[PDB]
Amino acid sequence: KNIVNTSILSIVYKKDDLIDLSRYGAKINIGDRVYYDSIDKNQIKLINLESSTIEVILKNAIVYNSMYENFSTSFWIKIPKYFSKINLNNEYTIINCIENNSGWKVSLNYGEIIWTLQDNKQNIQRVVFKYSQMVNISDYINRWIFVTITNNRLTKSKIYINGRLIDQKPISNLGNIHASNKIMFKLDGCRDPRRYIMIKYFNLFDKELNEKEIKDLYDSQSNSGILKDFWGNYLQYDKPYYMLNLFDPNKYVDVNNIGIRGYMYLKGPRGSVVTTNIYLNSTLYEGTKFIIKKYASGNEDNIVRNNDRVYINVVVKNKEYRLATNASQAGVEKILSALEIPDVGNLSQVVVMKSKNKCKMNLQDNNGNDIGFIGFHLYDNIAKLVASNWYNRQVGKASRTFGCSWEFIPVDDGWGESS
Repeated sequence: KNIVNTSILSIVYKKDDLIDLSRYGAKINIGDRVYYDSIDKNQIKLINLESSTIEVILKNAIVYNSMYENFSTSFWIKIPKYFSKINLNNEYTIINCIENNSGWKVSLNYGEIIWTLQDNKQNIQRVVFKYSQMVNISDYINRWIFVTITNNRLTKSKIYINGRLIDQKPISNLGNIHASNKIMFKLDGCRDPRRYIMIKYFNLFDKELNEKEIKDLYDSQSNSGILKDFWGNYLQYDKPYYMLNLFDPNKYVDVNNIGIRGYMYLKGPRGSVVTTNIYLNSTLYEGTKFIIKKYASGNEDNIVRNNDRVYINVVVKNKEYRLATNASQAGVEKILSALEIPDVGNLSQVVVMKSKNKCKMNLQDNNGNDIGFIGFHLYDNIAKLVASNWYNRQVGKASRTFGCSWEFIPVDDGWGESS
C-alpha cells in the first residue's frame, strides 16, 4: 500500500549486485569503479572515471511512447562540499535518459541539482534546486537529501527536496518526450577529477506523484528504526562524534572538570571555515566528542537502533569518561558529569537512544525509571547539559519540545574541515 510498491524501476542492493526490485525486472550493467558503503550497501558511490557507471536497460515491453506524459523520479543523493573555483560554472550530468536529443536528465553544478525535460523538437525546460555554501549549518551540503521530480505534460515539472516543493515550471508548451529504455548513472562533463556523488533508492514511477505520496515515500525510505548521524549515515557504536544541539546549533559541548563536581555545557559561537566565493560555514569539528558504547546490544553489528540501551563516553584530552548523573540531586534538572569509568558505581548512566537524524537520549536509573531526555538548563548564564523529565512530560503536553534533540557529527571526507 506504500506508493513505493508502484515503482516501474526500484534499484536496490541484493547479495553482491544492484537489482531492479520492481516486478518489471530491468537489466543493470555495473562498471568496474562503482563502490558500495561497507555499512549500508544501498549507498552507491560514483566517481569521475569513465568506468564509474550504472546502466539500466528497461524491458521494451514496459517502454511505450507516451510513458513520459506522466512520470516521477525519486532518489537520495549525498553531494560533497564544492571546494574549488573549477566547480563554479561546471554543470555535469549524473542521470541520463536522453536519446535523439529527447528525454530527461539530472545534472549537478555548484549549489545546484538540475532537472531537464527535452522534447523531440529540442525545446528544453529546467527546474533547479539551489542550496547556498554560504550558510552556518547547511541541511544540504554533504548530507543525504531526498529528491522527488514529478512531471505532468498538461501542467508542470516540479522538484521536491525532502518532501517540499522548491521549483516548478510549466511544460504544457513542450512536445513529446522520447521514451528511451536506457538510463545512464555516470558523472558526465565534470571537469573536477576528485568529484563523486553517493546515491540510493532510485525509483521511476509512471505517475505524477502528489504531495501526499511524496511525503509517504520520504517517510517510508527514512529507515526510522536505525538512528542517523548528521550526514544521514547509520549511527554507530565506538565512533567519535562532535555534538550539536538542534535548539542552539551555533554552540558545541565542552566539559568543565572531570567528576561529579564537574559538568558539561554549551559554548559558542562556532568558528568558521572559508574559501572566498566558494563556501563560508560554521566549524562542525568543535568541542567534546561523544562515543556510543554497547550496553544491551550484542556484538552482531555496530549500528545504533531505536530503543537501544547504551552508555555514552565523553572524550576529554584523548581520554574516555562516562556520562553519568546522581538521580537523587534536588530538582527535575539532573546536571550530567564526565566520570572516571571505574567510579561510576551505582550512578545513573544507561541511555535509551530514540529517533524523533533527530536523536534523543533518555537517561534511566538502575531500576529502568526515566531520569529524562538529555538537554540543557541555564544556571546563571551557563547552559549545563542535564537529563530532565521536564522534556519527557513536554513531549506529551505540547505539539513540539525544544532542546532535547541532537545531531552526532563524525569526521567525513566530503566536508573537508581540519579534524
